[PDB]
Amino acid sequence: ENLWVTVYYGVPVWKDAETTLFCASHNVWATHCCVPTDPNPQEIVLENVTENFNMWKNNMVEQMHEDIISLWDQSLKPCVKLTPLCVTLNCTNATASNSSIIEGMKNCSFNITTELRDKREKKNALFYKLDIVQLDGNSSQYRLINCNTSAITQACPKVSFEPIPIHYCAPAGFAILKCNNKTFTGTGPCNNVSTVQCTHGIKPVVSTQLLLNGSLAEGEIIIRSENITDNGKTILVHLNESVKIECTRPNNKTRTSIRIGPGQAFYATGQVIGDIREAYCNISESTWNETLGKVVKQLRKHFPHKNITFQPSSGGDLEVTTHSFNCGGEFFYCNTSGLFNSTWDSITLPCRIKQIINMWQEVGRAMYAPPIQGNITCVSNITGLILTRDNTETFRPGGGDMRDNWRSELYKYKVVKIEPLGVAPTACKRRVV
Amino acid sequence: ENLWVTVYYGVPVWKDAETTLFCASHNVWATHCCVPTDPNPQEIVLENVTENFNMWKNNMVEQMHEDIISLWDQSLKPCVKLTPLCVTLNCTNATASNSSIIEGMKNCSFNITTELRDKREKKNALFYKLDIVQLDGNSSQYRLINCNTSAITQACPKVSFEPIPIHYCAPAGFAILKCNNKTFTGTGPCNNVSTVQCTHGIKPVVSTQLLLNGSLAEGEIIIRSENITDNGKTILVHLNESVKIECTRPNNKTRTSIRIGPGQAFYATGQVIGDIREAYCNISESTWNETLGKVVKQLRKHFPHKNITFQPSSGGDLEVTTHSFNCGGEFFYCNTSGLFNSTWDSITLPCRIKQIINMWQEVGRAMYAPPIQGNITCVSNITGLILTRDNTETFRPGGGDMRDNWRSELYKYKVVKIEPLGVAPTACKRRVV
Amino acid sequence: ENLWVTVYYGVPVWKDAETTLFCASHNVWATHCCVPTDPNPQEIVLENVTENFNMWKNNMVEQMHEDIISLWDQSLKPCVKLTPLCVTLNCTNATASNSSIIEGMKNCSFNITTELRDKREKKNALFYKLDIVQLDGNSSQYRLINCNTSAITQACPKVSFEPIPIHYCAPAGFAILKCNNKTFTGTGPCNNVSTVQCTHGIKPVVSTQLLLNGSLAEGEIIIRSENITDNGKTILVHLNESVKIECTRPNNKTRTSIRIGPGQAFYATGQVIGDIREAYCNISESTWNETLGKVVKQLRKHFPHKNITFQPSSGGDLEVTTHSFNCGGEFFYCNTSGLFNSTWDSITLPCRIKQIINMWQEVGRAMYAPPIQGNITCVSNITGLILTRDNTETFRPGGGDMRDNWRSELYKYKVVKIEPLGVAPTACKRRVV
Amino acid sequence: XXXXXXXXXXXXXXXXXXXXXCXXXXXXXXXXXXXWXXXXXXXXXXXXXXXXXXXXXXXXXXXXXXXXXXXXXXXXXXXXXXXXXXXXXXXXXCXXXXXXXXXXXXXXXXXXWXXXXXXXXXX
Amino acid sequence: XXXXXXXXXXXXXXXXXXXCXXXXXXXXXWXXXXXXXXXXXXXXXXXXXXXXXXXXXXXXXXXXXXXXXXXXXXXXXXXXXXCXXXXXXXXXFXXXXXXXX
Amino acid sequence: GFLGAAGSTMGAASMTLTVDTHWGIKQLQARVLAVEHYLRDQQLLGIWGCSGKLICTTNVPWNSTWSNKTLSEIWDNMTWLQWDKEISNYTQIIYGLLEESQNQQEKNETDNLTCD
Amino acid sequence: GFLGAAGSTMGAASMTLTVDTHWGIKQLQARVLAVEHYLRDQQLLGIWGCSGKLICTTNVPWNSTWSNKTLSEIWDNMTWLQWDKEISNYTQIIYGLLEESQNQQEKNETDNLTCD
Amino acid sequence: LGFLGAAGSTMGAASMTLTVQARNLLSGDTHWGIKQLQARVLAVEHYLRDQQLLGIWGCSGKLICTTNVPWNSTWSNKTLSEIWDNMTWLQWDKEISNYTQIIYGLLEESQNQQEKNETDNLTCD
Ligand SMILES: *[C@@H]1O[C@H](CO)[C@@H](O[C@@H]2O[C@H](CO)[C@@H](O[C@@H]3O[C@H](CO)[C@@H](O)[C@H](O)[C@H]3NC(C)=O)[C@H](O)[C@H]2NC(C)=O)[C@H](O)[C@H]1NC(C)=O
Ligand SMILES: *[C@@H]1O[C@H](CO)[C@@H](O[C@@H]2O[C@H](CO)[C@@H](O[C@@H]3O[C@H](CO)[C@@H](O)[C@H](O)[C@@H]3O)[C@H](O)[C@H]2NC(C)=O)[C@H](O)[C@H]1NC(C)=O
Ligand SMILES: *[C@@H]1O[C@H](CO)[C@@H](O)[C@H](O)[C@H]1NC(C)=O
Ligand SMILES: *[C@@H]1O[C@H](CO)[C@@H](O)[C@H](O)[C@H]1NC(C)=O
Ligand SMILES: *[C@@H]1O[C@H](CO)[C@@H](O)[C@H](O)[C@H]1NC(C)=O
Ligand SMILES: *[C@@H]1O[C@H](CO)[C@@H](O)[C@H](O)[C@H]1NC(C)=O
Ligand SMILES: *[C@@H]1O[C@H](CO)[C@@H](O)[C@H](O)[C@H]1NC(C)=O
Ligand SMILES: *[C@@H]1O[C@H](CO)[C@@H](O)[C@H](O)[C@H]1NC(C)=O
Repeated sequence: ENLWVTVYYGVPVWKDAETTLFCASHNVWATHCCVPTDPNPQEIVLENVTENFNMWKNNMVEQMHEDIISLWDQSLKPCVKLTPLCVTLNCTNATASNSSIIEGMKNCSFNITTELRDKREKKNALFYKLDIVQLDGNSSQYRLINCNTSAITQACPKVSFEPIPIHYCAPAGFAILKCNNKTFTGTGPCNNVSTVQCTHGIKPVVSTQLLLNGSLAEGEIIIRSENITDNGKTILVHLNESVKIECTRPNNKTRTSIRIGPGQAFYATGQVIGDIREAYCNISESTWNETLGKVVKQLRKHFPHKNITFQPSSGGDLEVTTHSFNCGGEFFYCNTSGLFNSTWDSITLPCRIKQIINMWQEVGRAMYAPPIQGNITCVSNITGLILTRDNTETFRPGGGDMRDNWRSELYKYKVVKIEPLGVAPTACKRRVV
Repeated sequence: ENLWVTVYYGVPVWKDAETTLFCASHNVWATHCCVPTDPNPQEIVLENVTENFNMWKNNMVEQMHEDIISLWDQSLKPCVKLTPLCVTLNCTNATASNSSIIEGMKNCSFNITTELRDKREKKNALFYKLDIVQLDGNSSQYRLINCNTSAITQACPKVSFEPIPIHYCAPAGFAILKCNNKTFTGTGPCNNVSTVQCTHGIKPVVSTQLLLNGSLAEGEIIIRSENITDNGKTILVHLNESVKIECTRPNNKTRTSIRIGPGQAFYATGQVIGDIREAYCNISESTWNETLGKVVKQLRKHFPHKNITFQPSSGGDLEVTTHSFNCGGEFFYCNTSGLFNSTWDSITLPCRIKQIINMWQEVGRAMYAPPIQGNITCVSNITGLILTRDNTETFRPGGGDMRDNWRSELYKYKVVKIEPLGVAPTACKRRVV
Repeated sequence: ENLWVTVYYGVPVWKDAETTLFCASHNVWATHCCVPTDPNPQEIVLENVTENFNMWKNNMVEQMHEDIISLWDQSLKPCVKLTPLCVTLNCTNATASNSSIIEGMKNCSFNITTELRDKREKKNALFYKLDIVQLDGNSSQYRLINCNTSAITQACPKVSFEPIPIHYCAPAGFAILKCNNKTFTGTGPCNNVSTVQCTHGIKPVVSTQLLLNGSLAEGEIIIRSENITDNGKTILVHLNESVKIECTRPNNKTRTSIRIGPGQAFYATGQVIGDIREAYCNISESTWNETLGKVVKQLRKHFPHKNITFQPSSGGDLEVTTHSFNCGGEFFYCNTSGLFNSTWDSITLPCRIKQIINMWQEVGRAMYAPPIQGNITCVSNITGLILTRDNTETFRPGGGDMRDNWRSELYKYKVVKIEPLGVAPTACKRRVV
Repeated sequence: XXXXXXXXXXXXXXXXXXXXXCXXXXXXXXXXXXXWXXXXXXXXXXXXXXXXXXXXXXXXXXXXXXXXXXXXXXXXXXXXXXXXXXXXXXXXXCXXXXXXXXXXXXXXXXXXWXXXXXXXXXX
Repeated sequence: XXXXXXXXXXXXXXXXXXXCXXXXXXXXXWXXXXXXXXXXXXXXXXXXXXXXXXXXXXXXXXXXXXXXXXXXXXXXXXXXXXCXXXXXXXXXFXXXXXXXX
Repeated sequence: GFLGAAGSTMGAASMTLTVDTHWGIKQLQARVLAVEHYLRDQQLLGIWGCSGKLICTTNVPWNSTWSNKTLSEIWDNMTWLQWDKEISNYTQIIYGLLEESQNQQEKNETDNLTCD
Repeated sequence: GFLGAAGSTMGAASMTLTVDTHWGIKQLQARVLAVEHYLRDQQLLGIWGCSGKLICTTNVPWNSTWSNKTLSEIWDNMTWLQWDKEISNYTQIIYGLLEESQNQQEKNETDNLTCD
Repeated sequence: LGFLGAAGSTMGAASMTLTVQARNLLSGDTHWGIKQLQARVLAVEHYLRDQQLLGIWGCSGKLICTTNVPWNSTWSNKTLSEIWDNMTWLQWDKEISNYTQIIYGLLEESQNQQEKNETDNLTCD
């Protein structure tokens, strides 16, 4: 008799939801994710609010992955295809500057048409062994890797693909909640939650083994896993201190150009002047050793009273066995086996270069990365590992999903839908009589 | 003064309208028409309402036609285009058994470009004559029927085209009126009109001459012409009893996969193991004879003279002269001259098989039907005949374009727009305080 | 005082704006502008309203430009590619009847692939030398001018590009203001303004030095410029009386058809019989002298110095130095030097013909205009000139960015956004209600 | 029903021309496809055919020494070879062999083997 | 034309299979010279079990792959199973198995 | 239900007044169109001063030329479908008058005279 | 401050209650849906009798079935979020009743029209 | 009389065209289809933003409404007989253009107080 319904609108209620977020920020990323950010965005704090976050069930990572594929597709689509180069290649291990043999960069000749369809001539280019497939036993004849069963297209030399930081912003009706607990695992409730309209910027950096150029953990090293115990799960290790890695391709490369069709051309590698090592990376010992000891101190809280060993990855192709870097079209696939070798002033990792790449495992569409003239020096800040487990337990720096590289920063954010309607008890009837 | 204007909202008034209907709901059908329908749809009888229906002018049919084509083209778009097959073929005698020559088949050899551009290889496959044209004459050189017009897209090998019922649904603000008069017959006023939001579900069957797996007439056989008197219209005879038809292709086509490009292959028949007959269909004799007799009984009401003659179809392309239909993915063209031959235990009709299909005409496009392994049997309901008319009247199993197949099902539905506002005079003037 | 804020909705005010405009009505323009026009256009005179117009900053011209480029590009997509023709050509002297020398055209033999991947056929076609580039010195080897640049495509013979009036219409929430001052002259306040739903209909006629088929000035000849003093800008002279210009190609052309590739066809010139002067335009002498005299008298109001001299274009690209237009589907490039040689029954302009056109100055595309059989005549209305200023003073036919020929029609229209909400004080207060 | 005799070039000289034929009872000489299946000692038989089509097919193994031969009016499958070596010992079997026909449109199944014979062509 | 061989090595009194992998194989079928001087078909119509084949028999032609299996598990099953196909020219008949089991 | 009593007289019927790319484009067109129709009707009821009501009366008199029938036949011997056809040629006239009356009422409410 | 001042008493609500091809499709869908969600809430408020209001008092009583807690337990808790979850399974009951209540009010007004 | 008819008429006279302006805010092959949908969606958004803005200060459903916000003379020290008479809405919009969103922030605040004062305080009465 004294308990009546009252209708309210705009009450701060939210629910977990999946929607489409948009980007805010001479290169592809700036061209597509061209919307400006709010300068000085105002963050607010929800007093006495606890919420559940789950980084491995967070659909923003899935969204990010899809948008990356979409952008690269649009970006690469309007460029020169290399179908005309899938001809028999007559190859020998000739060198441009080496009085001897470099055991790579083979000199391949082939018959290709020019600007005229009725004219075909012999052209020469140098190729990496990783990009070349032998046609038969002891044969001098080769084909490009990824021609058989798949297409090859050149990367667009006109536009860069830079890791510019991008913020993701909510559409109207939605809000992004953020976890501000410095030691939060991404596996449960967070008791300090703030709300923003946009996430912090995330650089779309791609790597295969080691996590580069992200934020650092506040507080101590944070070990995050969907399970920890399960040997089927990747354990992300987020460092609170960075380690500098300096990589280089010390040699001076030049280029040639093979015209293919009415307004198209292939960028081919020409003479290379320099040293024997194709590439290598500089890692200091004291920092690496301390970094691992710190990781171990934290692993011991999950895996106490036992010894552990770090070993090289078990196998597979380069994308899952080596550390991949994008320092330009001269893509690096570096051997970290001498890095992950320990039981519980500097070192060099040897590194190789590859030009025909099945990025994202989309093997039906390989990209050809044009050569870069001159030499390359690139550096990066390592922030973490995508390390996976299996007395003594073994830790292997194996590969993982590309999404594993984004969960490490998106773990603190969640998307929720605002639900403004609800009712509450009162003790009144409607005043219309 | 009296007689004041009163505004009403929610008034049960509608006007004829044309809008976009929803398709609603590895198979192409429902690959995009993925919206579940109301599991408990309602139908509302409108007492004392008579509406004018006209199936021959029904926009729902026209819209369905466009949806069928669009879905079809979208389905075929993402797979191999058979362009490297515009080559000169040898097409020599296909032989079998005790030195028998297969009447409809040739063994065609050709030089295919393969995926590596410097190679050419001799490949061969067994083809139907209906898909091949003679070059010159008195010569072994042959070509496919395409190239003359355009390229053929190979049907995507993983896509099923088996029809499912589709219920068209009106958007909010629109409604579909349904005619429930048992003898409505095509056009005119219909009493006993009911309102529905979605149609009963129509299978997108694409046969000609004999309609398959449609709804069945509930009362007497309905002639349903646009103009019975003028012999320039399609007559859609809707039967109230289904005639059982069974179709068989009593042989196993083996397959050869010919690589034609970088991730593409063409499928073609290797060998045919089984009977010699390409295909056949049969209908019970008593059923057919009685059914045809029942149809003439009703035709005599429009043509009151005791001399009705049925004759085989006129000349032209197989798509119009034969009973064309999709049987398990295979394309049959059956000779119905054995059915439509009369004056007023089973009949077996020979059937032809064809692989390059120009569905819905279109002309600028064609589809290649890959051979299907295993033997094929189909059972179906003949639910309506398509007749054209040529005292002593002659009818033939002729027909119009594919729209007629849907006119035969959508005949009871009309789309109207709801107009909830209106005015009328009253005794009360607005009270102004 | 005792005043309070009153809020009004439906206030008749507006702001300068840029929005999306839509277009109202085998013809490409008609096909795209499928939206019907208003059969009874309304206009509202904004009595006691003045407004600022600026034709040089008018965003409607940019939109018209973009819509035209877009339509042009879209129209030509589903058509024949001529890229298979980038082959060596012989291009020897062509013979017409008993004329062994034709200065404008050569007979080019070539190696072309037909619908089959079989031996190429030897074909011959006549080409205008303006579209042919010699491959080396003292050589018989020739190429199409746009090969080794970009793809060349052929316009479909089925589509007409004949200009039809185009009506630009405002979306809801927007309006178009029209200036009704006969002497407005491009910029500044207009003291007689009316509104329209859509523009009057502008034919998208493409030309260079002379403007064709526009509306004539309401008053005397109007000389418009963004800045008279500044010699870096186009002067648009808008005539009040037209000059009749007759253009002819007095030859009966015979066309052939060469199948190119698997279903496509190349249209090419077979033979030309007729008056081999190829083309000309006929302009009455006295009309031109009266027109020039009147323009100069008005020019002298901007340029008080006596003896201003008119000269021919100083040089540069054909598309700038010559008068170009579409006459019956053919593309004319006429010599106007005879029109500009003074300080002030007919005269003629010799004229050349081209088939491969980099229309809109975008080199990435090139259209091949199929040859037109028989002979061509057209009569156009010269309604304004494109002139630039360079001792007295001198003028020459100028160039332009293909906005100038549309600014000349859109100069009187402006787009404004409607802003219905605003406030003003009143004697009343909300009180209690 | 079409039982057939064994055949071999019995008592042939070594490295000398030799020939044999397998008479088939209850058979047309032109009984659709027909072939030899003279599997060599410890090896697979070479292809051959002497079909109703007046065929004379042979595997490359036959070089230019051996060939299929037309069956006799007695329906005796026949074959011969120049300079037959004593080394080429075989079972000398005849058969309704696989690949004895193009079989563009095969049906059911069939086989026949006649009977084996010694074929050493020694001395 | 291509050929490949099983090379015997079959288990006796156990389920077992002969196998081939010829590059040019097409519609390949099996037979075995298990006795006397003739091979009995194991398969016909490529891999389909031959008429009067052991009920326990099976086959798996698959381009350059083949098998001739049986669950019969006969002791001392020294069936010299072999593959044949017209392949590239004439016919490719692999000796394949010798003493099998 | 939804169109229940559509064939009933207007009086009787007063009882029921209380009652992937191309696919993407069609769906967006359907959604946009539905919104536009909704808003047009709400805007029109708003401008006439009938917001939130199913039954709304105004100060606009019915003209003698608008069918020239009596209420005793209009409400009792005609359906809404028939009525709508009977006066369809006055639709815009009536709507304009309704808008004018409401606007005049609103102007009267903020006059300098009275109001206070 | 969207969802700002979350937590505390229900009365904390105070007055804080104040509110290329594929890319083009995603953006049109996002905008259209934002509009549809807005309009559905406005339609729902309208059917319940709430038009231009943040807070409406209705004629629907509470059932012990939905909540057997008193007025000293609800509101006085420093939340609403958990409470909304506790009775989430009755949302459709309360909403249906709110519509029924308004329908009865509309009917009562309809049959008792005030006329000049 | 028509859309923007009498735009140059006085502020007062123009009040009789509020009903016209209010009705011209709503309307009656690939990339192009998107351009047209974007234009239609935006027109709807503008309409709704204005309705929400009008509604937030309690004027939903009316073309003309009053509030409890006083007119500060700093905004326009002219009387009613001076602005409603010899001045147009276009001129007025320019005259007080600086207070764009000043007035609106005030309208929102006065309504917030009006609603606050009707919430709990003297409610159920
Ligand atoms: C719950 O999450 C909140 C959001 O991250 C935390 O609030 C932030 O605390 C920071 C300090 O710890 C503030 O920044 C700095 O504050 C110091 C105070 O002494 C200033 O000198 C610094 O200049 C200032 N930094 C800068 C760049 O100006 C953040 O501004 C503040 N953020 C917000 C939105 O309020 C809470 O501390 C956290 N609570 C718990 C228990 O972790
Ligand atoms: C300026 O306007 C004039 C008309 O006022 C345009 O002339 C017209 O041009 C078209 C296309 O060249 C002619 O159409 C053709 O007519 C023949 C029959 O004579 C028909 O067989 C063709 O299929 C085609 O329809 C049209 O007849 C002609 N009009 C006149 C009176 O001659 C002129 O082209 C416009 N100038 C410019 C630069 O756009
Ligand atoms: C190339 O090598 C020279 C050696 O002196 C060094 O100075 C330069 O920085 C290097 N550049 C790059 C891009 O690696
Ligand atoms: C072009 O050359 C061919 C060569 O056979 C000749 O037949 C044709 O008449 C020539 N055409 C002209 C216009 O000179
Ligand atoms: C192809 O080009 C050669 C160039 O010498 C010429 O001799 C030959 O006739 C041409 N063939 C065709 C089909 O034009
Ligand atoms: C959170 O708890 C503190 C305790 O002192 C109180 O002052 C504050 O108002 C509370 N805030 C919310 C949103 O409940
Ligand atoms: C313009 O001013 C004159 C002055 O007499 C007036 O009569 C006329 O109505 C005004 N125009 C408008 C649109 O109000
Ligand atoms: C009038 O407006 C000015 C604007 O800055 C403000 O400072 C002043 O306080 C206002 N006076 C009032 C609201 O009485």
